[PDB]
Amino acid sequence: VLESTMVCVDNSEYMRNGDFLPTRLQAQQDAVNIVCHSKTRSNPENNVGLITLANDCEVLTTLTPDTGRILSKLHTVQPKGKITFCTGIRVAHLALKHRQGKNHKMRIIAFVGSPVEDNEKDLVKLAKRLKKEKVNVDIINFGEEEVNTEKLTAFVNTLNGKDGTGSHLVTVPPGPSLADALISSPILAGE
Amino acid sequence: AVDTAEQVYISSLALLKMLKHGRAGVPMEVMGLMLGEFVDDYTVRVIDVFAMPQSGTGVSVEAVDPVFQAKMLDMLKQTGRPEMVVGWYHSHPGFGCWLSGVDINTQQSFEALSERAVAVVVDPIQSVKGKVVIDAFRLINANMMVLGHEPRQTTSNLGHLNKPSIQALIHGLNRHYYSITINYRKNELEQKMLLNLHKKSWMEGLTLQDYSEHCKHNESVVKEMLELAKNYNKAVEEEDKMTPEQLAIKNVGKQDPKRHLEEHVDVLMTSNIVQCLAAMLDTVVFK
Amino acid sequence: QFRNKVLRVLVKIYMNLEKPDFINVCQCLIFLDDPQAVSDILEKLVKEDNLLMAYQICFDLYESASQQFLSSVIQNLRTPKDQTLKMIKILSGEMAIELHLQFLIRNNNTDLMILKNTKDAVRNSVCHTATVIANSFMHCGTTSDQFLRDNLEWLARATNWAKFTATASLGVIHKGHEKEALQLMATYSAYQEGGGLYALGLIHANHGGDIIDYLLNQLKNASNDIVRHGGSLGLGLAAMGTARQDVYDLLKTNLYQDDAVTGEAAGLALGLVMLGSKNAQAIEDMVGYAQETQHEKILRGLAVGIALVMYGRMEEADALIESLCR
Amino acid sequence: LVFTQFWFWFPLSHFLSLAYTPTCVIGLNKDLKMPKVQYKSNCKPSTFAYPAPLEPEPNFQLLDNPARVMPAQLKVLTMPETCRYQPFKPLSIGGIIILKDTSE
Repeated sequence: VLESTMVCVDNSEYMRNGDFLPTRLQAQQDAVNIVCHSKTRSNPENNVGLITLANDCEVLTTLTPDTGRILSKLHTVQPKGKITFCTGIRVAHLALKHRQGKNHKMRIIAFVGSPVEDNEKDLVKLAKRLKKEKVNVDIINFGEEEVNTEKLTAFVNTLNGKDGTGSHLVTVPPGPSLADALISSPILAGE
Repeated sequence: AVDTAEQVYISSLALLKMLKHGRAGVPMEVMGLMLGEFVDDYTVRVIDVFAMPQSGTGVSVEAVDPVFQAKMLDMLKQTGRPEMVVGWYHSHPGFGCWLSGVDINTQQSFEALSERAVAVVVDPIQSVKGKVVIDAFRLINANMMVLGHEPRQTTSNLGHLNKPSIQALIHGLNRHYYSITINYRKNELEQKMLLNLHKKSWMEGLTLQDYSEHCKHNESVVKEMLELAKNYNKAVEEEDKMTPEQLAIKNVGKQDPKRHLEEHVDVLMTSNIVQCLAAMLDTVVFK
Repeated sequence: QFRNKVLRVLVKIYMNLEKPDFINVCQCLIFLDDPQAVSDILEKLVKEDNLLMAYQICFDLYESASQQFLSSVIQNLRTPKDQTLKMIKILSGEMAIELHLQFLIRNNNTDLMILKNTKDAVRNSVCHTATVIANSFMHCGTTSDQFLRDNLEWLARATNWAKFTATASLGVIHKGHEKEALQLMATYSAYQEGGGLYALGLIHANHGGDIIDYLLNQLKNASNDIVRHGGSLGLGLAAMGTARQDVYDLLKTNLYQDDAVTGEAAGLALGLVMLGSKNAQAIEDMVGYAQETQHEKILRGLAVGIALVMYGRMEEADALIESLCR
Repeated sequence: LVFTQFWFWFPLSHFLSLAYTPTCVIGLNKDLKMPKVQYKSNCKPSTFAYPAPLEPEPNFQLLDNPARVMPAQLKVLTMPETCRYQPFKPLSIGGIIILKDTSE
């Protein structure tokens, strides 16, 4: 299936936390490695881009079939500042809209393990906008299993509506590297 | 069959791009692809053009680079133009508007993919401010021209382009290829910026010339006017005296006091009137 | 306005003499429009039994007055029988084109040596088509198909939009011979069919018989752009002046079928059909299509048609004139 | 107009069929038929004729009922002194005229 996806990665000050071996930064690097490998093993016409969610809410690499560029760019990353994630998702959606392959299904996957201090009203508003503009999102959460998990579940449900199955959430409690859960998650399972 | 009414409408951007590529690569026959659409059987818009790498020597066309062409096309589709390649253009810096053997081979290559592909030849050297030398072409078939056929259909009276030039006729026009009439698209919006060219800011509009320099210029010009007045007195004297050669062979190689005096009066009067008006307008507005 | 007033006064005065000069009265009525007055005068002639002059006036009316004026007079007469029928035949073309056709058939002092020399000199398709047009011009009503019967190979040489020109020349030479239409085009490709329809229109130029309905049916059933172009040309040529809503609708549909070849003919045919009409609806539609479409051929056709749709209407055109000029 | 508009489409060159107006005078009786009348013109038979088709000189000509009459060779057109037919509309006007008949 033709898929144009971007990985939003939260790189806040909290991503020097060591709850995932060795540190959340390396766990995130492994997670993006495996997810991008899955994307490549899927329809090769599928393309992947990278967004970093921080005080700057920047876009590292736009849509590109190659993977070494994304891996190097994400390796050249350090944790600083706080996450916004509203900018993050909006900028990601703009990148989706401005993709060379219109036939590619729109996809955003966000690693957002962090405290999301955004009001649920704007969360649901953004969810409704995304779903009505036909972009599905598969959010991944780790670390804070309670602070924001309720908000993320509500966001995913708001995207879902009644049958919008494209929206998904995956929350993983602390443990080993964030690899086994991502492999045995519904997201990559459906790939 | 093709009609002797086909018209290639080159846009302003297309024309400017061909001319820039022309007077950037000389004498190399630089080359590019013309993007547009065959709207009908008689019209070919050329909305845009884009150059090719021009690797190494380019005195001849260079076998269009497929990878460069494809990446151009994909990125243009991404950032706008979803238009196919309607032809190829190349430069002939001072030659004229004909096609060489390599040009003919390349245009065969283009027709094989798209029978309607056009071959534009620009002449950046011979172009001048108001008439750009440019011509569109497609090749006549050896098969038909040996088997007695005219490879153009004369439904209209639009075959009066310019009485094709002797250069093109001797370089292979009307035998191996034919000329397609070229027109241009006027939007009245790009023309506004093209007019904004040569425009001067109100600073320059209202600036007064350095008064010392102005006075020195007036002094000098009046001095040449004095000398030319002496020479004008001399010339008018020995003008009616004899006119066997006065008609044409009495001013060649020699100064014309009347002409130079007219030039001096014109220039100095323009300068002085303009500066007086500027000074007065300034004295009032900047009060 | 003042010219109309002077014509009214002059007509009233002419209707006061010991020898009422009805030829000048009918000229005044022609220049005045107002066909009801001439229809009443014509019925008065019929009642008075002045067949000679009452028939001269009808010849003059057919010669000068427009098709719409003639149709208005005909319908007014609708609302003895043999005189009425002869008069209606004369007014509505019947026998009026036949007289000229017979005259020109017998008086056909053509000189084919000139064209033999020309065709000896012909060397290219342009000159071939030019000679075809010249032959058509020299024949016109005279139906002498001399060359087009003698030299089949020379005619067959030219193809593409040259079959169309040759068939249009057939129409020209057969002009006025409206009796044998269809039966006569049975003699003779999309180019050939389009040229045949154009020839039918040319033969029935400004004479709206059942050939208009035939052309309507054939254009509705047309499949190729060339045949649609020929059918539109012929239909408009036949229905010039006769502003008919069905003809307008078919031609507008053909035009909106955005093909340059058929679009030019559709625009020209709309102009021909609605000549002098000046209906805001068709004027607006044609101008809008001209400003919207992107086919220079269709633009040329629509330009000619917009020029033709206002053949009269001398002064009350300045708005459209200014808009077009700007 | 349409003929002049032939540059953009030659086939439109045939529209001069409309402009071709037969220059003739035709005499019709009360029966809408062509009597074998003979019109008379006081014009030399060199000022008006087809040249070189492929008494010293008279000032007299005669034409049959269908008559080739041009605007120049129409004002001098007339009919014999006495005839069975008399042109109701003056011949100088031209066109197709009607002929009032004598007793027979």
